[PDB]
Amino acid sequence: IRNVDYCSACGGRGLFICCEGCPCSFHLSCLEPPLTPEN
Amino acid sequence: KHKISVPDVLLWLVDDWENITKNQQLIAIPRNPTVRAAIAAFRESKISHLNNEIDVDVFEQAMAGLVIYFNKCLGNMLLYRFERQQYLEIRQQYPDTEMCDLYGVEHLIRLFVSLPELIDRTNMDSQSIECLLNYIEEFLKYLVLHKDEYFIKEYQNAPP
Ligand SMILES: [Zn+2]
Ligand SMILES: [Zn+2]
Repeated sequence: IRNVDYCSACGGRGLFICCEGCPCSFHLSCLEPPLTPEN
Repeated sequence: KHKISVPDVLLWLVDDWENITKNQQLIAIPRNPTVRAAIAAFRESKISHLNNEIDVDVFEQAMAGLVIYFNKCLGNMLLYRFERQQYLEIRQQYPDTEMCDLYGVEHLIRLFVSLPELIDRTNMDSQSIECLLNYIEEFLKYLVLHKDEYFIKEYQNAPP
């Protein structure tokens, strides 16, 4: 379940929303809802 | 299926690559003209020339699918990741306008240039891919024919 450090959509660093089904951690801005903590 | 013909002016795309990434800049994305205002131009450009019912039906289907397709792709896989925080900036200004009417045709041609690598992920038949790539390359040619008022002329060196 070890989420890899770098981004799952571009390769950057920072805090990303974890995923359990896959260790994919996309940037909070690199989703396709473009969202800040709103939702 | 594998190939397009990007005419040797869109020297622009790779420049688009540099500024956003190295020579740090940005595109503020309330835009006029928008994508939807140019498809509906080229359509009206070419559809006056198609002869049979087959041609006009397939052209209409492709164009409607293209506005909707740019809509559904523009968010998740069409931005350089520096126009990403700014995408969040713009997503709060207009909440009641579809993404197919805020960007000029400079992201659309990114779609045009990366389309074949996406049709090499689906099991289309030869005539689907043939007519599709024919239409989008004709669109690229029409765009280089009129790039006066369509492409931007400056970049917005913006804060993070
Ligand atoms: Zn995943
Ligand atoms: Zn990211």
